[PDB]
Amino acid sequence: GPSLDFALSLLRRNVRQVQTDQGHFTMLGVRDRLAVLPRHSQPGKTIWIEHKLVNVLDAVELVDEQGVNLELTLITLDTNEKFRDITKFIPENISTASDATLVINTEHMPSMFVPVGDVVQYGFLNLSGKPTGRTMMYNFPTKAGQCGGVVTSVGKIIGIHIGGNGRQGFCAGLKRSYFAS
Ligand SMILES: C=CC(=O)N(C)Cc1nc(C(F)(F)F)cs1
Repeated sequence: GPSLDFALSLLRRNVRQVQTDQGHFTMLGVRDRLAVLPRHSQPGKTIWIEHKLVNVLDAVELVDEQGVNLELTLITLDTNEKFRDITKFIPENISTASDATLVINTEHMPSMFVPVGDVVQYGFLNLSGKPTGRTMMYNFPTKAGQCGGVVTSVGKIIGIHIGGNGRQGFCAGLKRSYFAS
């Protein structure tokens, strides 16, 4: 319905398949040449995007005001093309949701929509040994959720999927200010 309408349009214009030395990832293009990945993707000076070799001009691993990992990396891409600006769909404060859909798009798992349901505040999480902040939690029963993914609800882009415990999945929450200016 309306939730999936928004998720499909987001896929089309803003969710891309990428590959780093660490594997296959879902990338969210945010605006202009700015995109976001889960930190574990560890982008290098070049990245493969939809089968094309692209230079990474800048990469920033985001931390909070204590320097605690947020498990998000912002990259600026060496390209002329511009992503549709979706920042107005990213809430000012990290937001929970009902009836959320996780959008995964990699070469090996293309255009995959997973109903996850309720997305609940969780906060501090030790993610494979790395203390992490600002997480949310949802049902996601896989041990292979290591490719990122965009958490969406009706008209809102709320998180980047970062990992899980085989029963629940966890996202880094998105706030508009991470992408400002
Ligand atoms: C790293 C991509 C990812 O997230 N993987 C492989 C876990 C998932 N598996 C499914 C399936 F095929 F069981 F439905 C949906 S997401």
